[PDB]
Formats: sequence, C-alpha cells, structure tokens
Amino acid sequence: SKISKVLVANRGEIAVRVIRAAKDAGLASVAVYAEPDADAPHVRLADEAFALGGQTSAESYLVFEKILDAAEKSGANAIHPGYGFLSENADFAQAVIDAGLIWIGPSPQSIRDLGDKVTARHIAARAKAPLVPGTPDPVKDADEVVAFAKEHGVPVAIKAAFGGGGRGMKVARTLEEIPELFESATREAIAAFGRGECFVERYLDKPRHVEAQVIADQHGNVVVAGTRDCSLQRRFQKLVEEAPAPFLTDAQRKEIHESAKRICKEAGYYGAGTVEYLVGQDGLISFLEVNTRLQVEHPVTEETSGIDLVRQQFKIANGEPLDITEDPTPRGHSFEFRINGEDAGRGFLPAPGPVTKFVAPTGPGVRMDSGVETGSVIGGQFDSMLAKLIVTGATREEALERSRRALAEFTVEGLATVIPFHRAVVSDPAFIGDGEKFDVHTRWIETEWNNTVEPFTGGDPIEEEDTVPRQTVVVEVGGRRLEVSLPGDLAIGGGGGAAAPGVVRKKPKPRKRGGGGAKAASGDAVTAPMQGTVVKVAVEEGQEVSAGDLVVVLEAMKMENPVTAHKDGTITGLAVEAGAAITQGTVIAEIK
Amino acid sequence: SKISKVLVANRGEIAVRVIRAAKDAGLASVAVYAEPDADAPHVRLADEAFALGGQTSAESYLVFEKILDAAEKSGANAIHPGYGFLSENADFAQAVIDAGLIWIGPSPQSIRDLGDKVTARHIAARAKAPLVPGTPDPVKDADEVVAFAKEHGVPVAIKAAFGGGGRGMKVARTLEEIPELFESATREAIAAFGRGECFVERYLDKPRHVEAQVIADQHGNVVVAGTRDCSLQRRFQKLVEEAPAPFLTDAQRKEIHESAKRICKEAGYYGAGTVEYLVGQDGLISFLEVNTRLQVEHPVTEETSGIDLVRQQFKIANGEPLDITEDPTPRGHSFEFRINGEDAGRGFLPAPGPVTKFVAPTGPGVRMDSGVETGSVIGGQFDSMLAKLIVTGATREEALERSRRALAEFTVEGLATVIPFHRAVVSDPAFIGDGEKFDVHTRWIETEWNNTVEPFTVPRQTVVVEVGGRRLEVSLPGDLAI
Amino acid sequence: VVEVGGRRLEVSLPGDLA
Amino acid sequence: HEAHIKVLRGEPTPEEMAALMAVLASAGGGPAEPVKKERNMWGHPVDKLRYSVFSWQRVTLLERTHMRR
Repeated sequence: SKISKVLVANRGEIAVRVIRAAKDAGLASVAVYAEPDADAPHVRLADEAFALGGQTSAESYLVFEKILDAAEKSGANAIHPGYGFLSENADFAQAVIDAGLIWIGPSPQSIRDLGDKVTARHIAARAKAPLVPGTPDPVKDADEVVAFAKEHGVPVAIKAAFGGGGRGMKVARTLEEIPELFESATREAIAAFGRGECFVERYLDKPRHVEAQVIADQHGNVVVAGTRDCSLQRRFQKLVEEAPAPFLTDAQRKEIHESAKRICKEAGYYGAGTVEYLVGQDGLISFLEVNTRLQVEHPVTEETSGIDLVRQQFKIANGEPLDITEDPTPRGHSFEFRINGEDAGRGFLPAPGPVTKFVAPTGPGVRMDSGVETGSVIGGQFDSMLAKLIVTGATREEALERSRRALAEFTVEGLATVIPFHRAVVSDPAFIGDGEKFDVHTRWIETEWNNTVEPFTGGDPIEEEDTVPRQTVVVEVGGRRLEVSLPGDLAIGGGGGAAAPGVVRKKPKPRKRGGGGAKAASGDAVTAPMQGTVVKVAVEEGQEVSAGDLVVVLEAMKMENPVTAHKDGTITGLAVEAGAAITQGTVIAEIK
Repeated sequence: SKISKVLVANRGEIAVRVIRAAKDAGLASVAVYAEPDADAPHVRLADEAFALGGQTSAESYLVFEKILDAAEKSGANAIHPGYGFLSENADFAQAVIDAGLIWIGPSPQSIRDLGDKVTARHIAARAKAPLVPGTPDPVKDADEVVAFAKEHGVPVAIKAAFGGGGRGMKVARTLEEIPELFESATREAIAAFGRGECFVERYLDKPRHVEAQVIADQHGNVVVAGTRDCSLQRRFQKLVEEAPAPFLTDAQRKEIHESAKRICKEAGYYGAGTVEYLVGQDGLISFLEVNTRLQVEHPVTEETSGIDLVRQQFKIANGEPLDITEDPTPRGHSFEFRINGEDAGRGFLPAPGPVTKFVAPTGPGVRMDSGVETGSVIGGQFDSMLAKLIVTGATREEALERSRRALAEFTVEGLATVIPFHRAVVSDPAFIGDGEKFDVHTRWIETEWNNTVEPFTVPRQTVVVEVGGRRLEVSLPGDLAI
Repeated sequence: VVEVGGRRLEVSLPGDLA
Repeated sequence: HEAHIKVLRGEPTPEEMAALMAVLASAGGGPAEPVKKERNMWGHPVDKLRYSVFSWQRVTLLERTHMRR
C-alpha cells in the first residue's frame, strides 16, 4: 500500500534528510534515537520520536526487534533504513516485510543476491557488464592465486569475497608474499569477516572512482539519473565527490548509462540505487558493486538532475511507476565535501569532541546538510560525519570558485575537521585538472598530496606566550576597522599592569600522562587509550603475553584500534568482554 | 579599465551578496559601515571595511565624498549599485567615472533617461509597447486633472510620477475628493523630493505584476535571463516572488521576450536588469516600468536561469562581451520570500530591537540570505527586511510542499516578523489554486485573505592625529586598559 | 614588536610617552 | 617568548600602523616606575584587634602578618 507514516531507522544527517523528504511528501514522520543521540537535531525535527535505549549500535539501531517494536508502538506503516546499520541487512529487510511494514528498499532476494561479491561477479558477467581481468570464481590456496599471476601478471589484487570496509582489499607484487597474505587474509576472512571466500583481480595503479545513480521501479523501467567521480578517498571510504563525472569521453559516458540499466534488469533490482565502477588508465570501465542503500552522495546528483532522489524511494515503495520518463539533463556542475570529525594533520584520524560553534556557509550555490549544530556532542559511538557542503555552478571552474569561497566562509570550532583539507584540494592543481583528465586518483591523498595541515590544537595554550591573557578590541585608524588583540600585561611606556609581583610565565605542560615520550606507565595495568566499545578480546586469564601482543580491539567511531600489552607477563585479571563500552583510562587487564 | 577591487556602497543582503559575488570572482571587496552596523555580517565578510560615521544614510551613504574618499583610500577599482541608497544616482555614477573608478552599470545619461516615468512613457511610445489608459504627460494643475478625469473616467488612481516608490499613490472609487487629492499629490512631492510632477490613470485593481530580466553587453548584445511574478503585496509592498511567471500563455512569453530585447537595445541599456510590466485580469499586457538597478529578488532569477546575474554584471562592467545569446530556459519552479521585522498581525507595523534566535532552515532546495545573524539589532531608520528565504524544486507544487515545511522549520525570535504570514499564505488555497489558475491578486492580502495570524504579545573616544603626510581620525572603544 | 596576519613587524617608539 | 600585539583583520599601511601604535603607546598610562613599594607596618590593622591570650590567630593572623615578606 501507499506510504502514510514513515519511520527513519537511522541517525544524524540522513535522518534529517529523510524526515525532511517525508514531511515534504506530506507523510507523518517518526524518528528513533539511541541514548547518546537523545537531543540531536533530527530527534527534534521528526513529528514524533521514540527512544531505543542502548549505548552502542548493537544495543540500539541494530536490534531488529527494537526497530519493529518502534514501528508497532508508533503505528508508522513504512520504514526507511537510510544508510549503514540495517540498510544493507537482508535479514532485517526480510523481518520487516514479514512483519508487514512497508520496506522502503529493494527486495530481500535482491539484497542477498547483490550482497555476495561472487554472485555479483556472476550476474554482472551474465549482464556482460564491463569488468576487469581476474579469476571468475574463488581460488583455493596461495598456489592457486599463483595460477592467476601465471597468466595476467602483476600487480595482483586480492579480496575476501565477504570482506569490505576498505579492510579486505590487498595488493601483491611477488609470489613469495602469497603464503603470508593467504594465511593472513583467510584468517581475517574466517574470524573477522566470517567467511574464508577470496578472489583475485587485476590491480589499477591510479584509477578513478566513477559511479552512476540508478533508479528503477517495481515494473522494471530503469533510469540512469547521473554520475559522480569520487576518487578522493582517504583510504577506501570517500571524502570529496562531484557530479557529473568530469573528463570522460561521450563513449564512456554512454557506456555507463547503458550498462547500469542492464545490471539492474539482470538483478531484478528496483528502488533507488547506485552502481560503482572503476575507470582505469586504459579507460576500461569495470563494475565493482551495486549498493542497495541510497548513497550519501545523492544530493550532488539532486543539484545536477533537479529531481529529489530520496522521494523516489517512497514512490517506488508505493509501487507507483516513475513520474519521469527520461534521463534528466545534468545541467551545470556540483561538488560535495564531507565534513567529518577527523584530523587530517594527525594523518586523517577520527577524534570526538564538542561542537562549540557551527556557523555553516550560506548564500548562492551553497547547500548544507548536517546532523550537528552549535552545542552538539560527538562521542566515539558513531562515524565521524558531521555534515555535507554541496556547491553548484555553471561549470566545474565556476563551482570550484564557489567552493574556494564557501570553504573560506566555513568555520567549525570545538573539534578537528577535514575542512583544512578541503580548503587545500579546492586550490590544488592536481584536482583542478588540465581539462582533459585528473591526476587525482584513489590512492592520491595517502601518498602524493603534500599535507600542510597542522595538527588540531583546539584552544589549548601551547607555548609560553600563549599563557598570557588577551583582550581583543576594535580600533579604527584613518577610518579603517582593525580587530586588534592586546596582551593583558604587555609593557608600553609607563603603563600599569606591565608587570605583576610574584607572577611567572612558562610553557604549560600538556594534559598528557608523564612527559610526551612517557606514553605508558611502569605499572602493570593495561589502560584503555580511548573512549570506545571493546569489540574483541584476545587472551584468557593466566595466558602468557609479550609486549606488543594484542589484548583487545576497541571500536572508536567505527575505527577498530588494537590495544596491546605494554610489557611481557600474564593478564592476571581481566575486566571486560566483547560488546562492553569502555571509557578512557579503564583497566582492561593487569599484566604481571 | 579592469576590476580587481570593488566597493559595495550598501548594507543588508545586497552588501553580503555582492561581497560574495566579488570573492567568488576573486575580487577584493570593500565594505562601508555606519555606527549601528560596524559589526554587521557584511562588515565581517568583506575583505576590508571602512567607517562612514553617522547614524543614518542621510548622514552617511548619501554624502558622495565619503564614498569617493573611502574608494580612494582603499584603492578600489569599482563601485557596485545595490538597492536603495545611491545605487541609482547618475551624478554619483559620473563622479565615480570621472574619478576613474568603474561604475558597475549603465552609462549616466541612460540612467537619467530611464529613471523618469514621463520619459518612460516617451520611451514606450518609441518602443511601440502596449500602453495603459492614462495621461501620457503629467498634469499641470487641478483643472487639468479635472479635465482629464472626466474623459478617462472611473475608477481612478492618482500617482506621483517621480520617486513614487510604492507610496506616492491614491485610489478613488468616488471622484469628489480628487481636488484635495491632487493638491496633496503636488504639495507632498514638492515637499519631499523637489519634483512635483504626477500622473493620473485608471486604477487596475487586481492585475499580476510581472517582470522579465536581461543581461545586456556594453556592445549591446541582450538576452532575457528570466521572468517573475510579484503580485503577493500588502499595500503596494511585496511579500513573496515566484520564478518563472506562472502560467503565462505562449503569446505573452513571446511578446515579452521580443519586447525585452527591443526596450533594452532601444534604450542602449547595459549591465543586468529587469523590465517590468502589468498583466490585467483579462491577461492583456501593458508596460509599467524599467528598474535601472539589478532587482533585489535577482537571486531566484540567477538560480532559476542558471545565469550568475551579479557575476554577469561584473563581467559586463569589466567589458567582457556577453557569452549568452539564447534566453535561458527556466527549469522547475522557485520561490523567494522576503521577511520583514514588521508585525503582520498589526498592519505590518515595524518592530525594531534585537533578533535573539535565527536558526534559519537549510536542506534540499532551500537557501537563506540575510542581513541579520543571531544577535543582530534593528533600528527604525532602515528597511525592515531581515532575510530572504529561497526555495526551489522541479515543479511548482513540489516547491510549495518544500516551502510549507521550510517556513515551519524557520525559527526567529526577539522581534515581530512576517514568518507567520509566509506560513499561512504558502498554506492557503487562494494561492494553491487549480494548478492552472489561482485567485490571488495585488490586493488579495488586504481585501480577500481572511488573516488568522494572532497579534504579537558608549560612543567612541576620538583622537585626531597628524602623522607624516596624513591626518587620521582614530577611534578608541569606550575605554581600553592596555 | 607587532604581528600583522602572520608578519613579524618591528616598530620603534620614544621611551617617553606616558 | 614575549606576547606581541596582533592585528587580526586587514592590513594598515605604514602610516596607519604608525598612527595605531602611536595612539596605543599614548594610551599606555601608569606610574612610570612600577616597583615594590616601601614596607611600613606602623599601625597595621592586625595590631588593633583584641586577641584572647590563647587565641590561635596570634599565630595564623598576627604573627604571619608581621613576619610575611
């Protein structure tokens, strides 16, 4: 049946976007929140809201029963999953359909059929989608990986067929590496990725991530609503994206628009989606994936294609055919910058913190989507994204001038962000391009970019002169306006307060244990280095350990960080087991 | 010569908007501020800012030498006409050009020729535009008015022909007051402005105010950049605009698009600007005005046509020959609300003082442009508009749905404001008509909207310095400890 | 000494104003 | 390691810089000779109070006030 009241099973900027889309479409809207999120803007924006409880996602957004109970108690007849959490969960999409609630997404069979890399390989081959050389079926062993190297050469990429997240993709240069990579990658495949399935492909040195937005109805009509290039990936997750894909031949552009529909028809896919391809140096388009979540990057393709891309999901969940018969014109150009709590100067590491000020850019060509505001708090429970800055203009040059200005208007205070990185790439020749190709590529940030971003200092006083109070005033000189910062106790002339009796200035010590190189205590306790969830534990009481041996894995902001023994000994007491939330400084274990 | 630095002799949304256009174009922007607004957003966003002093435009922005000296001390190359203030003063535009500074607009004689509505009648009679029943030249005395008024007949409007500004007007369903109404129209214009000239015409009560908008090269190439509807008005004053002008028939579009290039190339206009027309309840067109400046509601022209009008004005003023030929197609539909600090529950009586919250909405096809930011303060000496809400979509009904949300998200506090009006009107079936025609007209908001909005419930220390070759005023704050 | 936007600048003054 | 004056927005010309600094230097009012003042305990308030013969404030107020330097 038709949607009337939609529940958004998600948090933050996508929850705000989906609630807005529903309220636009005239639906009533229901939010759910975990306890860490009880006051984020989306909770206040939905027409109604319900508490899941739980500190963690596993205590909260991932609990199928709690999400169905939320739908039952609210009477919300439809569920939208957003992205992450249960959006890719075939078993949840099944459970909600079996519960009789209108699933705003593709069929459980479609999700399960797309969700395995080898079935995706086979069905994409059946569609004859453009594809890279590689072994078309799982390999047994290191010596069978060598059977591909004996035909297509090097470099060799390997994947766990249920690996992902940027974790499961490796490259090899030699045959002697292979036993180490196999007895590692299959260990990870079985223990962490739950499945020892792995396969092999031709590596691309500096490819571009090129993708196409696909829309399909329950009646099999399929549209390619546009394309992006996203090749600014910090690892394998994305940071800066743009629409359309620049700098490609019309033959490639039409090959993309043709192949995407065929992939959708061979899968039987319906709803919103996107198909991910890599464009190689040989210009070969090569399919990787169709994701079933509506992608974060939808709004740049909204700003180009004019259509709302989320609303189509509601209409297709009603089963109404597409209102528009044709591929829209990708008028102008658009950029998007992901705004994240990550320190680029610390080497793109996530860090939690307060948002003590959030002045978003506004004006021409600028759209802001955010899950945070002045006064928000970000904890280690969820991924780093704060917002998206979307910029549009008459051409890539004009949109980049818009970006250069907008990112200079942007200020965020209270936590580290990637905005200093965006401000660089929007003025880096390697991303401006020469008008015929990019030098930017899927490995560029980690290697070729000259990182000029200084590590985030916050407001901390760091040097001796930073300790001195300051008063900052406006003084107007010749009719100019100057903003001027005066120390509180500088000496000029005979001035009073040029000194104080008994008062000393010195460089303050950082709020770090011991000296800067005294990273750990001489004591026996292994103390948790960060706020997170204890996601793995690797030892039993009385087990022998040596310095550098793993003791636990902590998930902070969905970055898994290993925490290791600082001395040899045995863990004589252990305080936690997996799934526990853990605070900074908590004793995990004592090694004696 | 060329533009590298530009001074924006304005305050409010146009000042920010032009500072943004300059900083997009890579051009250094110089703001000028008064005592109420030395800490306004434009003063924070400009690359440089300069004091004018005084509390009002009359002590400040209207004194030419203050602006010319600010331009000289900044070394600016160009000066930009915003809205109001000196933006349409041809004598200032010439004094700028004589100072070698690039006026970002049409030639001073073209400004002088276009700005007067009698000469606009003569220009329309040269351009062969459709014209309304009314006196072609100003009346000269009350007997001249009484002689004309019996011939052109009821119902009558009596209007100041110069500086009319949406207020120099009277309406008459009965003729017997008119002798004192003419005496007032003459005396009031002599007293306020020093031109007493007026014209008298039939009162077209429920038309649609419409405009087209062109880009026009110094070389005389002209393109229609868009067309818009302005009919949502209180008392000759705007509240919301739509882009394009909705449901105009093909003939009306063709006639406007040819008349726009004709009127522009016959006036020799250049820059970017609107041409403004009235559509009667029968749908027939008549000519009404040409604004010399860029219209305030230029943003939804720019972001509906895809043409960067304020940057196109920078291009034209830099002397780049225009890149555009075919009139850009309006794609989808768009709205531009104006939000005043006026109580729509009390006849839109202004309410100055602080605005204490301003969590403007943002999201899919929504934007804000503001003179205010959270903690801004309003005085009664300036236009009551705080900000403008822009909304756009692939269809008019989609953009209305979006507006019906966005105006409920948009939360403002500390002063009375028209947000509840926008909330109602974007929700009222008088405006969301059949999807082919709708009821609203230029007096609907007063006479037919059944309004349900509930009522509301130290100087510097100045030290004057001689230094080297210069004498500088220096202003300290109320005090400093140093 | 004065800093201006990241310049170091030196200014010389009479030891006499009071 | 000294705390310097900073100008945060715009750049003045050398003339404007000189005027700004000159007026601020003029605003630098004070004693012209800030040093530790001459100690004179004659008739200090702590000598005026009545202390019980056994009052601990004879240590922690009276004596410490006299002896502190």
